[PDB]
Amino acid sequence: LQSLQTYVTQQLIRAAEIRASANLAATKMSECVLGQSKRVDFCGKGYHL
Amino acid sequence: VAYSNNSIAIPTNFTISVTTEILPVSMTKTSVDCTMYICGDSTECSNLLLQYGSFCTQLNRALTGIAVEQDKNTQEVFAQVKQIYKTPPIKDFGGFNFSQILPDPSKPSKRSFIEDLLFNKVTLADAGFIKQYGDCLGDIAARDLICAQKFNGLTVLPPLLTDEMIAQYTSALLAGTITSGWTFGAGAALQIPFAMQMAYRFNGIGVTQNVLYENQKLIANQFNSAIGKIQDSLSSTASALGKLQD
Amino acid sequence: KKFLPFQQFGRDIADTTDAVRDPQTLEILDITPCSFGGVSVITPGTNTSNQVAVLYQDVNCTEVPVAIHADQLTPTWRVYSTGSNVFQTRAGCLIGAEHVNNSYECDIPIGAGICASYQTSQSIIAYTMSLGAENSVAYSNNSIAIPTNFTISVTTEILPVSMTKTSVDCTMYICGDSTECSNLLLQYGSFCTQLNRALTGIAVEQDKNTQEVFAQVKQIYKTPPIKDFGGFNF
Amino acid sequence: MAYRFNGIGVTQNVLYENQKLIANQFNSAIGKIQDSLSSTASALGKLQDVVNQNAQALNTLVKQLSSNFGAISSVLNDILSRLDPPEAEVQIDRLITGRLQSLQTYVTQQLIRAAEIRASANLAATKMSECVLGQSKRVDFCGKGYHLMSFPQSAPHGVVFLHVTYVPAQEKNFTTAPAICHDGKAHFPREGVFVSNGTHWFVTQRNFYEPQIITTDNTFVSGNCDVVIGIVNNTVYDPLQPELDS
Amino acid sequence: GTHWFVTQRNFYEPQIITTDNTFVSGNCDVVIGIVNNTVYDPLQPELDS
Ligand SMILES: *[C@@H]1O[C@H](CO)[C@@H](O)[C@H](O)[C@H]1NC(C)=O
Ligand SMILES: *[C@@H]1O[C@H](CO)[C@@H](O)[C@H](O)[C@H]1NC(C)=O
Ligand SMILES: *[C@@H]1O[C@H](CO)[C@@H](O)[C@H](O)[C@H]1NC(C)=O
Ligand SMILES: *[C@@H]1O[C@H](CO)[C@@H](O)[C@H](O)[C@H]1NC(C)=O
Ligand SMILES: *[C@@H]1O[C@H](CO)[C@@H](O)[C@H](O)[C@H]1NC(C)=O
Ligand SMILES: *[C@@H]1O[C@H](CO)[C@@H](O)[C@H](O)[C@H]1NC(C)=O
Repeated sequence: LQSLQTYVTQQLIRAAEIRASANLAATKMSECVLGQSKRVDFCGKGYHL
Repeated sequence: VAYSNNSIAIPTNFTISVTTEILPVSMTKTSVDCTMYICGDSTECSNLLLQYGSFCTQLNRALTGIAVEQDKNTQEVFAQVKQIYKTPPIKDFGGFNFSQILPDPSKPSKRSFIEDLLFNKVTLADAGFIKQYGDCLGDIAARDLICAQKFNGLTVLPPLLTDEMIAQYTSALLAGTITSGWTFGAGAALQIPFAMQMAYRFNGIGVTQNVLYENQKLIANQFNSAIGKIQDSLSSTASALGKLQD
Repeated sequence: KKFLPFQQFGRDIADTTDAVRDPQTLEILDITPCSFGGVSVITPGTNTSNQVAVLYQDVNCTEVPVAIHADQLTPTWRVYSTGSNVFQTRAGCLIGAEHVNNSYECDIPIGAGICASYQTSQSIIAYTMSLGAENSVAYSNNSIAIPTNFTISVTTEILPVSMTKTSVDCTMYICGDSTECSNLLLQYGSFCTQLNRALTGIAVEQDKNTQEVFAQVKQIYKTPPIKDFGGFNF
Repeated sequence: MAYRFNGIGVTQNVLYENQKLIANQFNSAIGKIQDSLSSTASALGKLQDVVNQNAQALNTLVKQLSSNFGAISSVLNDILSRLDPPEAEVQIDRLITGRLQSLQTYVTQQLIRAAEIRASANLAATKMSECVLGQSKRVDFCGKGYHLMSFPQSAPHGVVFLHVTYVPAQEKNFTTAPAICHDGKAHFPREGVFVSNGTHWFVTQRNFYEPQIITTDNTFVSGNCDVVIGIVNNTVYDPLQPELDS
Repeated sequence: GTHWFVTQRNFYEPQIITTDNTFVSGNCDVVIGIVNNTVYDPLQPELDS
């Protein structure tokens, strides 16, 4: 039970990190793919097209 | 920097550059049978575990919530547009060549060449439980292979979205970006020549469109060279996909 | 497996026996457990209906009565282990679901593109999901499309801000009003201090979350008495 | 509203010529939102997870006291009234370890849930500081479509945003050219798109149809007209030429 | 070093300084580092009657 609890807690932390990464990826999709972003160094490096 | 109160530097040319960014989306959806993992159908062990309470139900609920959250992340990162746009049969986008990124109709899988390289790069060669669980699906020639609970109840759930529909969504996004620009994201798709889209995206960064209309051939050649360089770098032995491998 | 001579049994990484040798004929065997507990059920709401369909996870439809030993169970378990509406997919075996060739929006997700919904003679149907409406763009190198009208639309977005501020007394929850038990609790250290401090930090963070969201401005602006907004009605 | 229309590339004369239509469309959209919210829709489920998960975790915390964790009884007073401290302490510490481990598990899950709320609250504060306090050029951040304004509303354990967006409709096909060659010189549009109905050439803005006569005020000249791919020969009207009679 | 020109900030596109691409605001003495130069007027190269 201690081993399973450790595994579940580590999986929860990793899932939170994956959630943050997926939210960042969805934001990058919605900005750079569906339009042009004026934010510097958000979509690649330099002036984004 | 040669700084002064009356000196400025103005570029005389430019270089179109294509870079690669890799971001993780989802993880492996794993479900654990707590009672099976604790013991192998021992009724005395089950009776002793029932004295502890609702630990196994809580862990199963947490794992189910994790899997549902992974599916929600994939759906919210890929199903941005509900209109599945198709690529035009004739491709004359001002000399720009998108053959490396467009889907290939010559294969049952709708993945592109670059997508095929990405799929071939990431592998489960030296993995442990995941590769052993996936090998049971390649061992279907032998009957009576109950590999679902063979590893003490540790199961791997298949994703809600498979690779084919994800590739279809990416192809639809590429078609909407090429044919409609940024208009299809806000609302209904508006067809537009690719030169107009390049001109207005040049205008969005403070560059007049006559630069594009005078150097379109050079811009297309530089873009094709950058696409070829990206393809050659991805096809090389460099481990550029280490983020998903982690 | 080439069993060199007196090496008799085997085990995996988790020390469970996977190979064994018969002590009489000296033949070699392989071992695969057979319990199964991973069942899934797709059902609508009880306030709506009472029909129920069950998914058998990662097992073939031809091996259901052997893995679960259905013939030794109730006939209601038998009729849900063998029936007319039996379907096999990548996710596993579905019994009771009505497979159709149509495609709709996903209602109850199963896996590998399989979704179920309640359809009218009401029954639970199973179908492959539809990504969306099929669309094509009439692309050309000299043709453009310009909109002639527009529609103002209002969309609703909901985001959580705060969370219920809970506070737990560690000494009370472990054992109430017992001095002997409280004496034994001090032998475990400052575990109660850590839990009280962690929950206090959560409650402060919840108040910070409400403060940092709703107090972007520091002046309370009163609404004007007249509503002359050019036809806009707020 | 005229300035916010100017923020998405629409000229302010379009809003003033259709102010009554915009106000009627906005009031109908508010009533449609009000009628949809007043119905039996379950769109408030995002706030419902916070309430239900807290209620489930609190009930699981209470129900964990019923477990004996291998002791004689789950009641502390039963052990204290039946046993003596020379032999009661071997039964108490099993209940101590079981209940403390449940308290460790609950607080750990609360900390993970608090971090999830922290990410959502930071996103809500970012949306409030951008959509409400100004106009955002970012795509699909303040709702789907071209964002104009937003209205925040209070909610139990959350906030509700009412994004007012701009969605074009009633598309029409047109024939376009990148530039116009008039006297051997290429004329490019200053802001809009060169369009034609097949008989006459007009210039209109990108996000709305409003044809205008091609003049020197709305066009600029850059280089010869031999290097532009797809150029169309057409005349350019001079607003100064009829006034030269003196 | 010989003649003055006006160009955009991201590309070298020298042009003749006219009244269309410029505007007038204030006198010469307030601006620090002003340079005396002529400005072409496209209204009257020869446009007289
Ligand atoms: C399930 O049964 C089908 C047909 O009998 C067979 O082709 C397939 O390999 C079986 N799957 C497994 C995992 O045994
Ligand atoms: C045990 O006896 C059986 C029956 O005669 C025989 O077939 C088998 O070979 C014997 N095994 C050994 C190890 O002698
Ligand atoms: C429950 O069912 C009743 C009718 O039996 C219906 O009026 C009601 O709206 C239903 N509730 C929900 C939440 O669907
Ligand atoms: C569904 O498609 C299969 C072939 O994929 C066909 O055999 C079957 O008759 C179809 N059923 C219906 C109801 O169209
Ligand atoms: C557009 O493509 C067609 C081929 O379908 C070609 O004949 C025509 O010249 C092209 N026009 C321009 C302006 O590139
Ligand atoms: C610019 O710097 C030079 C070098 O120090 C100096 O001589 C000149 O006066 C400066 N210009 C102004 C306007 O101060």
